[PDB]
Amino acid sequence: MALNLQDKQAIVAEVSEVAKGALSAVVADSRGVTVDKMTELRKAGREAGVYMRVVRNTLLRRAVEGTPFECLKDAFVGPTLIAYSMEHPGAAARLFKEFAKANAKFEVKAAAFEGELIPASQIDRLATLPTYEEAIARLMATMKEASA
Amino acid sequence: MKVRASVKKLCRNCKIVKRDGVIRVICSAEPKHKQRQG
Amino acid sequence: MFTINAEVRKEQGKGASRRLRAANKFPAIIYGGKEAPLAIELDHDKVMNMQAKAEFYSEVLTIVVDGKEIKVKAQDVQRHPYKPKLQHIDFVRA
Amino acid sequence: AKKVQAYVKLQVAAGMANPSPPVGPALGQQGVNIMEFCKAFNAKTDSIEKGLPIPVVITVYADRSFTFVTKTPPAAVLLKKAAGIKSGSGKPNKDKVGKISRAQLQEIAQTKAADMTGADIEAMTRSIEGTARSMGLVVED
RNA sequence: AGCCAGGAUGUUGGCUUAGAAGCAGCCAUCAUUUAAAGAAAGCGUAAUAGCUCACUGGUCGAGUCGGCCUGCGCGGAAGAU
Repeated sequence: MALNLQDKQAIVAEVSEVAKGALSAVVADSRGVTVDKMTELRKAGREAGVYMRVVRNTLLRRAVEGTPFECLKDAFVGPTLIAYSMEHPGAAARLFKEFAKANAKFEVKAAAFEGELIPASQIDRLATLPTYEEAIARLMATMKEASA
Repeated sequence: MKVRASVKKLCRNCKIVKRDGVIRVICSAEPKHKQRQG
Repeated sequence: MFTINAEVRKEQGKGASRRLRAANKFPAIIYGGKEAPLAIELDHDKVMNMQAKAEFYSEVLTIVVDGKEIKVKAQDVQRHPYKPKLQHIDFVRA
Repeated sequence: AKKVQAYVKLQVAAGMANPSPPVGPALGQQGVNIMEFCKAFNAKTDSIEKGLPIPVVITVYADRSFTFVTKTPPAAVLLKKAAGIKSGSGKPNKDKVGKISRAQLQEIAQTKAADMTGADIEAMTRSIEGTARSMGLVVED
């Protein structure tokens, strides 16, 4: 541990992501291996670039230190180990979906999908955050509904 | 058993314990290190 | 800025000094300028800690005696011959 | 990939999958088949490049037939066939004598970006510098 | 303090040696991915391998660490009617 001019940096990035971000997931890394986070690296990598950071911060004076500002409901998701996956550019994308599909392959756990702060609930794996650019499905029925 | 006037921790594993008014070194690792004050 | 507290010595001598030493105090003196030399006692423990630091001897110190700040510099210190202890201190006015 | 079994990586040949002195029977004998290493590995070898070392990992357990998998080339040996001196040194590490290229050490790391944790594409090139300065090769950036 | 994890790369540093891959030595004691990982403190070996350790991240959730001064005690302490 340093002093006070190093611990704040972690919170600075935490608050920055917590505030300036979007839909976020959770990954209780109780025994993180080497491919577990490596598999997420590629998953997070797909999303634009390096904006889907996922550090192993579950301290009350670390990841819970930036709860007073934004995401003021991580006090219940601060015990044990909670790897907050704060997003950035875009919205929810397939983060929650991917996480669920990545946590269903026995990748440690995620405290029963605690969840971040976006809607007005808590734990709810929804798949209504996937399509958000599709605009060619309304041009498949035009050369088949003319003859009849 | 070494029985000495001067008993000491000889390694990391060596622990000092007093039993029945006798300082003794007992070591989990090395049998040679186990000592007694006399 | 080291601030020492002190009391003026009623009785001086060999026996007295010894007694003082026994009671966790130790004698000391201030001397310099026109003013007469002032004999004082000091609590030992407090002063020893202070004197551990090398800044104690170089810088000016403030002795408080009868509610009066005298600014002095440590001139000489008698130490005990085989203990971490102070027999006596010579302070010079500054 | 989430679970692994057995793996014996070894610089083999891509031109002809049939060695003896280097590998041969030592490349597979504990349930592995040496007859299934020259009918599937060569199939996915005539659609890229063959001749340089190609580390391979056979997914064999105890069901005879296995599943040949691919890999990637070493980044430390990437400054020999795509830089300058092949050895990369020549004398005891004490007097810098090696060198690299300022125009390279960027597109040579993009080829092996399937094994780099660096989220950013330029972040993977930062790790190459350290691998390109193993002995102390001074680049003319 | 225990408890759960890692304890990597260049790299097995070169030699001289029969071999030397942290661990026969002799010598340099550097750099990388950085949360952190000693060209390695102990075990281990034909030597690798393998098993620990250093430091560090987590759990936990209040005191804890080892010097100084002195009081009293313990061992050191076996003899012949």
